[PDB]
Amino acid sequence: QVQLQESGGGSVQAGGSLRLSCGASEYTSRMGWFRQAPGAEREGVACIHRQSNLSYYSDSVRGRFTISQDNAKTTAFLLMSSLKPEDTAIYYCATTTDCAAFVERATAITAGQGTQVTVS
Amino acid sequence: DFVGQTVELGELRLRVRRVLAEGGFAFVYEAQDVGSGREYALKRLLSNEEEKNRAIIQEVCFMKKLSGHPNIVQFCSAASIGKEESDTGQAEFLLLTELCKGQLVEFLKKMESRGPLSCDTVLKIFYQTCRAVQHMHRQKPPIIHRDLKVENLLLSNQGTIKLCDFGSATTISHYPYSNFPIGEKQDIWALGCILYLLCFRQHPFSIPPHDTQYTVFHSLIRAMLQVNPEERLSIAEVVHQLQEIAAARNVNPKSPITELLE
Ligand SMILES: COc1cc(-c2cnc3c(N4CCOCC4)snc3c2)ccc1N
Repeated sequence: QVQLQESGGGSVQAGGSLRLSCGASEYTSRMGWFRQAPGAEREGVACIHRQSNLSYYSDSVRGRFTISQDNAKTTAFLLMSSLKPEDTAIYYCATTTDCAAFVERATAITAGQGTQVTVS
Repeated sequence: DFVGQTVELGELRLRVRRVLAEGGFAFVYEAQDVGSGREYALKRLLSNEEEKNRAIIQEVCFMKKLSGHPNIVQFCSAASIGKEESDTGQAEFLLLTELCKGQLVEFLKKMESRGPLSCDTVLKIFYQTCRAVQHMHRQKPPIIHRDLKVENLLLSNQGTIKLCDFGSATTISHYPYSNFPIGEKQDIWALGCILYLLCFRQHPFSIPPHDTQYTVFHSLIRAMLQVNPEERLSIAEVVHQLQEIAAARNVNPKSPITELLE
């Protein structure tokens, strides 16, 4: 498997921003985050296709979250802006075969340990 | 000499008006319900081998399974004529569908005197095509088309794209544990060729270096023409991107391509 190293997140005020990063031990084609809010289903939040830079978001974070990557295609970043109580959750880095199904179903090959995000 | 005759597909009885396309094993004709007045497309496939019987029945089964979708030709009914009754001496299969207005390329040919296609027009054409293919890949198990090309897209009377030509399509039978790729990604490579063709009016087998018109489509073209099938996008990856492009441009990409109606 690939090893995923996560950082960023934490606590923030409503309307504020945080940034997560995730570094993979090898190249993979697609990387993103899913989350799990209290009592809720796993929800795919953002995903990036490395070779094209095409980026995929759930409707719940569209226009507020931005996923990007480095030139070495080892790392992805998630900027989370205009945060709100609904975004409180554990956020898990993941690799996937399909960004679109990832956003729809949180379907992943491998997942990280998770970073707590708490809004307000 | 099939033109002129009357044929019966159950309740329906109808008249063969003219040829629309000839070809190898098959011919396509315009046909009219002699009682109800409504018009139809009629494909007539000839078989002198059990092998061909199997391929033809399979095509009919795919047409039936995929009917109901706004970008797939509507199945109406099918029938057979035994070797004993036919004017050919071979078995004959008859497939009845809704009648589209004609072939997409003929309408594009009319308009290419009038300059490159606008991005909105490309967007509608390509999205409606991709939605037909998405309906196929979402079947359980998925149905792979294997013959996607711009020549076998039709334009409906409503001015929408209609996908047909299921004679090369395949799937897995007796499907009860998996989602391995089984061919979906060859259809995507083919769709990338279509998007390229619609923008730059040439088959890809390089995006022009300074294109400022279709730049919005460049990343998606490259991602569909990815050599590695794992890297290559899925149909859901393509459709999702097309939806966001349409929203940004304030286009309803399922809507009639009114410009093509002239
Ligand atoms: C109305 O004039 C045309 C109609 C067609 C045409 C060809 N095939 C059709 C259809 N098919 C149904 C599937 O069986 C073969 C193709 S459905 N509507 C069609 C219309 C092609 C060219 C012209 N000029």
